[PDB]
Amino acid sequence: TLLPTTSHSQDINLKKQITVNKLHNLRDQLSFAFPYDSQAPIPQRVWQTWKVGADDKNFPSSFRTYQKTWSGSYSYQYSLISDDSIIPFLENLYAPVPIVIQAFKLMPGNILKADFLRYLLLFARGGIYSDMDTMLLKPIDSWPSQNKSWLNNIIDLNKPIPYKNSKPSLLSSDEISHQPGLVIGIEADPDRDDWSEWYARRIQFCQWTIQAKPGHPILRELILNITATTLASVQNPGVPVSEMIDPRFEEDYNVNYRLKNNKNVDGSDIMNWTGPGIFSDIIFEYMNNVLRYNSDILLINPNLRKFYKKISESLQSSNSMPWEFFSFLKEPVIVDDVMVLPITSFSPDVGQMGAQSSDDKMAFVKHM
Ligand SMILES: *[C@@H]1O[C@H](CO)[C@@H](O[C@@H]2O[C@H](CO)[C@@H](O[C@@H]3O[C@H](CO)[C@@H](O)[C@H](O[C@H]4O[C@H](CO)[C@@H](O)[C@H](O)[C@@H]4O[C@H]4O[C@H](CO)[C@@H](O)[C@H](O)[C@@H]4O)[C@@H]3O)[C@H](O)[C@H]2NC(C)=O)[C@H](O)[C@H]1NC(C)=O
Ligand SMILES: *[C@@H]1O[C@H](CO)[C@@H](O[C@@H]2O[C@H](CO)[C@@H](O[C@@H]3O[C@H](CO)[C@@H](O)[C@H](O[C@H]4O[C@H](CO)[C@@H](O)[C@H](O)[C@@H]4O)[C@@H]3O)[C@H](O)[C@H]2NC(C)=O)[C@H](O)[C@H]1NC(C)=O
Repeated sequence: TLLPTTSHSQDINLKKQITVNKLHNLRDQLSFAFPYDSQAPIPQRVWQTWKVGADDKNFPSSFRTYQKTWSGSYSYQYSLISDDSIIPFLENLYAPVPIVIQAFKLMPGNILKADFLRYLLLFARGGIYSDMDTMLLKPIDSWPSQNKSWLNNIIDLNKPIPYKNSKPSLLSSDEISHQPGLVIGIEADPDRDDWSEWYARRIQFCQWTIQAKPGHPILRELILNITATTLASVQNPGVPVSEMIDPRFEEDYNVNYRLKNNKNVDGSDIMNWTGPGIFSDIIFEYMNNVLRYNSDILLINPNLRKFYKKISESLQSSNSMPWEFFSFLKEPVIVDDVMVLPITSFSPDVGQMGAQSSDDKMAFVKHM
């Protein structure tokens, strides 16, 4: 295999399908084995994982209440993958792309794996992944990613926002009636007062709850980046990693620039490896990449606001997605096929950055 980077793909159209007549690059291999279907709906399926099943005697008692909100009947299929099942399930799932599972198995320690697992599960099967310390507040068929009524309200009240490379005859709001392919919630507002490293990025999305269609290119790019970083950062890669990476950008693979074993991996390593900072980097890289190469990218922001002129200028003059587009979000926004939810949606009751209570109509999941 060759292991491309995600941070120097400005020369590649990330939405573009690569076809073959009658392979080697891990980006193309993931696309081939897990194709993206923007026309199909999000699967009505919930994924959770823990060391043990829910009826296990060691299942933590403080989680048993939370897990019932997800596992019910929901007019939605629920799957809890116990630790004994994770490896054979990923082996069955990523059989077409075995280097992905090799890397997962080589990850030192339990937190890197549990972080990485959510992206693997969603990319291969879609649905919702939510951590065990989360509570579902409103049924998922009532979410704005799912409820045809809500999606129609977004379509009927908001016109596409143009950008430098856009062609208006291609931009229509009703494309989103096929549902977003990725649904994420703000964790930290980019305009907040706190600039400690409590959160790892300026624009930060909750990693504890994510919804997606299988094959979404952002999940592809996350898996690429984490796969290549793992192999170049562990003591037993099983492959001659130095011969398989981009020769122009060697410092972008080994995690210490940002070998690791079970004893030397710290919290800021996890942060730079599988955590919410790499998630947000990949997401913004993707947003800016698709505007560069496509004339039909749908941009909907019902909150347009104080940053309007800068937003308009970033889009229409610089062809770039400004961080201000995601500031003071009170209603969902659309970037291509990514729906970004307000802080209240997956982070209610934090009494900060405008988060409302889990009683708000925008509150969908409470993080415990
Ligand atoms: C997709 O979205 C659409 C649009 O939002 C959804 O359709 C609407 O669904 C709402 C549900 O919130 C519905 O409003 C209810 O209609 C009921 C039947 O007509 C009413 O009986 C009900 O009244 C109660 O709730 C109100 C809250 O606004 C209270 O003000 C009112 O006093 C009533 O409260 C009593 O009952 C509740 C429990 O029901 C209790 O907590 C109270 O204490 C009190 O006893 C609502 O008004 C709309 O009618 C729907 N709109 C349309 C056009 O159909 C749709 O359901 C979503 N789809 C999915 C799958 O979720
Ligand atoms: C996997 O994803 C990670 C996360 O995105 C990715 O690491 C990132 O790589 C890029 C590109 O190498 C880094 O981007 C910046 O590039 C400029 C240009 O030289 C630097 O100046 C930046 O750092 C300094 O300057 C900034 C001010 O201008 C400061 O904010 C900064 O702290 C430095 O002083 C920076 O290098 C980006 O920093 C990293 N991100 C992280 C978290 O390290 C990685 O390349 C991907 N790997 C693969 C294999 O795809």
